[PDB]
Parts: sequence; structure tokens; C-alpha cells
Amino acid sequence: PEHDERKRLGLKTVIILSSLYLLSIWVKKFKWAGIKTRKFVFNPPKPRK
Amino acid sequence: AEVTQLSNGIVVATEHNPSAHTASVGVVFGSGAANENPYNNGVSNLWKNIFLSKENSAVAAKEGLALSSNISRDFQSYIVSSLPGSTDKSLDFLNQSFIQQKANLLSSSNFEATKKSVLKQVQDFEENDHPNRVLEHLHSTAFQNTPLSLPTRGTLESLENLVVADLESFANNHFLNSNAVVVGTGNIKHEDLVNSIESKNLSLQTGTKPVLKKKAAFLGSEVRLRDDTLPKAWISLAVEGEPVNSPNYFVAKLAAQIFGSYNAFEPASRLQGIKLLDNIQEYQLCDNFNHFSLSYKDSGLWGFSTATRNVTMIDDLIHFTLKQWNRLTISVTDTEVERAKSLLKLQLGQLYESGNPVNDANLLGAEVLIKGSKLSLGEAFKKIDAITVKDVKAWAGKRLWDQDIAIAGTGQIEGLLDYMRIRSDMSMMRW
Repeated sequence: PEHDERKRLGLKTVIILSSLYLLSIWVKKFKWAGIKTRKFVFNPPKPRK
Repeated sequence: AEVTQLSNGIVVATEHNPSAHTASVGVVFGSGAANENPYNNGVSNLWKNIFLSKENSAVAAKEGLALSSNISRDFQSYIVSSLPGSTDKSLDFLNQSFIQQKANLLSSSNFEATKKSVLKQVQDFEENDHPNRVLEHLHSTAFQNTPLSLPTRGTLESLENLVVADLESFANNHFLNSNAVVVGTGNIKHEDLVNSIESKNLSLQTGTKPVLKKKAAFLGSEVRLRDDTLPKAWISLAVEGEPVNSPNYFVAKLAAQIFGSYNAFEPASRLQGIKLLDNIQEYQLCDNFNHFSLSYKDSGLWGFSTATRNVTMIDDLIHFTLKQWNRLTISVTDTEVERAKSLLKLQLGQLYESGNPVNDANLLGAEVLIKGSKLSLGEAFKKIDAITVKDVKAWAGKRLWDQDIAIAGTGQIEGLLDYMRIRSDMSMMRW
């Protein structure tokens, strides 16, 4: 007997949860942009030591 | 200070002082390390040591003359000192090494002896002077790919490719009459300097300096030079500041005087009226710090440098300092602005009124090249006295609140965190 009400609350939940999923992919790629393009150079030290 | 342009286009500036026992005459040019490219970086440092070479200094020492030189990012200077009454002898020496005869200093025996001396100085600077090479790496990461990122001494890789034809090419483009100011400080008066210059007729050709393509721009970035065999950690951090001829030139200088300098081993520097010292003295987070405000022709830097041996609490020293910078936007008080007014007038009163005519000749000539005149010390004191708390909050909300930073560090800097946790301390999350 809940069948008509269950399918209407499921329409509100899926729209909100799929918008939060797409917004969190954007925010994660912004905060990780400094780590992903980091560069490293190696000059071997002189054998004084 | 009296400025006068002559009939052939030479600008003469003089600051007479009758209670001095020396006099200084020199030439200041308006091109520095920011007028080079990455291939000839270091030709200004080589021209300085050619002027101060042994065969040049021996000719001046027989007349009772001393030589000085200074290379900066916007200017260069070549200054001769003497007794007050030998000032025409120091003009004849300066004539015979910049105007009438310059090919005897660039001989092959003198050039190769000078080049190996400069190569030893830059190599010693890169392995031993850690607070000064971190501040040079801060300029190269904040203004990268722009003329304001080249070091003033040159690099070790660029200096070994320079020949005698590179120095003649730089002199032909930059040592011109329209780029120069003739200065004089100490016991020398303005009319005897002008009449002595006008007695030698001085043809002095009419070239013009080459103009740069790129304008200086700030970029938020970082560079880390980790070295675990060193005993300390040296860190510099800055935002974009004010240029020369800015309306907020003195407001940025007063904001750096609020936080000031510190030495942990001096007993009187631990008693200063700075609220940052309550946080850092409980666990002894650092050895020393100092706040600066550097200004150039195009842009500037505002920040602090530090050195510490507490290598496991580096993240508390950066967090406590940046939380005090937040208070300039929201909750700076009235006693902190009145204290920084008095200490700023004492600081630049000791800069512009030392007893050294070589220091005064560098400050005078660098200012006439940019503005055409020099601001008096009495008029600078009235500008500082008219700064309010609302002027500080308006400047800091534009320059400091939620802005990009540039970081540089060397030594045991493992405890220094990422960029994004230092960048997020530039706002408070409260407001």
C-alpha cells in the first residue's frame, strides 16, 4: 500500500544524491591540482661529504 | 637636494652637508639585473669587479681615492670617494674610465683573472649563505618567466659562457646619457660640481635604452630545496606587495613594522610589544624572524623570513604567524598603530641620515631615476602621521585576506606541510 508514495520520495532522493556526486568530483579535482602537476629535479651531490 | 639638467643633457643631483669630512662623486645608471635575459645573466656583476680590479684600484690609490660599486635589480652605481678639496681629481678619474678610455680594462689578462674570482664568489654563496639564497629563490618562483626573477649575482651555469664581447654589447645598450644621473654627497656644493662638469665639453651620444617585452607578474607557487645534512630550516613566505610610486607605499611599510623583528638570544628583543611573541616563546618555536616590504619599479613583495632548529614544530610556527596577519583585516587595535608609527620614523631616520656618503649617494641616485626628484624626510614624516586604523584595514582586506602566497625553503623542511594547508590559513572561516 506504500507503492505510490515510495516512488515519489525516490525521485527526490536520486536527483539530490546524483547532484552531490557530480559536485564532489569537481571539488576533489580542484584541491588535488597542486599535487598532480608537481615536478622533481635531481642534481647528484658532490663527493665531499 | 638640488637637481639640474645641463645643456648637453646630463642630470646632476647634489646633497650638500657642510659637517662632513669626505665627499663622494659617482654615476648611477637605471638598468639592473632585471634588464637581462637568461643567457647573459651576470654581466652586471662582472662589470662591477672590472671596475674594482687591482690595476684600476692602484691608479686611484696613488691619488688618495677609494672605489665602490653596487648592483641591484633596478640600478647600478660606480662611486669615487676623496677628501673635500680633491673633487676635481675624482672627476678626472671617472672621466678616463667611462668616457675616454675603456679598452684597457677589458684586456684578456685582466678579464680571465676577474672571471675566475667572480666564479669563486658565487660558488661560495650557493653553499654557505642560507638565509640569503632562500630569499633569492623566493624572487625566482614568485616572478617566474618574467624579468624580475633573475638573481643579481648571476648563476654558475650562465657565468661560464660569458666572453668579452658580451660586456661590450651590454655597455653599448645601457651605459647611455639618457639613462644616467651624476650624483654628489658630503662636503660638496652644487655649483662647483656643475661648473667642473661643464669645463669638459663631453659630446655624449644620444642613444636610448631597449624596452622590455614582458611585464612583471606574481604567481602563487613554491620551491623546496631539501637537505637533511644541515642543522636548521630556513623559510621565506610572501604575498604581492606595492611598487615604488604607489599610494599605499607607506601603509605597507607600517604594517610590516607591527610584527617587526625578533632575536631569541637577546634579552631586550623578548620584551617587545608584539602579540606574536606570546605564542612562540612558550615552546621556543624559532631562533629569529623579520618582516619586510620590498618595492620595485613594477611590483613588490610583503612577508617574513625565519630560521629554526625546532624541526618537529614547523607547522605551529607558520600557523601562529598567519593567524596574526588575519587580525589586520578585522581586529587591529589603536595602540599597535601608534607604536608602529614611532618605530617606522626611527627606522628610516637611521637609513637616510647615516654618516656614510656612499650610502647616501646610492639612495639619492636611485630615486631621481624613477621620480625625477627626491622626497624630503620632513614630508615623509607627515604622511606617516596621517595613517589611521581604517587605512590599515582597507589595505589588508585587498592585499592579505584570502590571497595567493609564494614559499621557499631549505634545510630540514620535512615538517613543512603542503601548499593548500598554508594557503587556507589566509582567511579565518569565522567571518
